[PDB]
Amino acid sequence: AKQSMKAREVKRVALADKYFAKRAELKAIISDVNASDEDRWNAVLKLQTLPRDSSPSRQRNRCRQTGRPHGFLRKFGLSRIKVREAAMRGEIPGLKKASW
Amino acid sequence: MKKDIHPKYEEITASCSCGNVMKIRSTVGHDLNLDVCSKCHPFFTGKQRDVATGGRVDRFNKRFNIPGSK
Repeated sequence: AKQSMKAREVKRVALADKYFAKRAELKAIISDVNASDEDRWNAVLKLQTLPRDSSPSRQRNRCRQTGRPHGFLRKFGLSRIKVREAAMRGEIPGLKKASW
Repeated sequence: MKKDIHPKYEEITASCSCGNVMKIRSTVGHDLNLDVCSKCHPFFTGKQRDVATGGRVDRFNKRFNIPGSK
């Protein structure tokens, strides 16, 4: 994809780790799971506007070589079209044609 | 009232005091008085905080100690 789409993906994940690993449990304690009779103490609801583009949900994984935005395979870290080219040369170890 | 216009009027006259049990009376049917709407919805019901049906045992702060040896 465009070099900007590859650039967007790096900034989202670097901030996902920075903010959202920390601010996951502001979500967890205060809003969802353990808000149950511990109230919903209304800090978080205000807070989370500057985090907006750092949600772990607002990433789609999408290929750490070619940057294809679809068809990904998280089992390898690659995607359809390019994965097979590596499998063809035998650089994905143990991988070969499937017969049953 | 010629004789051959045949009413069923012995039956229609008969059995004349009917109960609330037998045939409801005119003392039943105004009872649900008026047709009611209340526009103070849930979350207008003073609920600024919400909680699910059931599961209310053991509520305290424990920060995610739920895995059995992860």
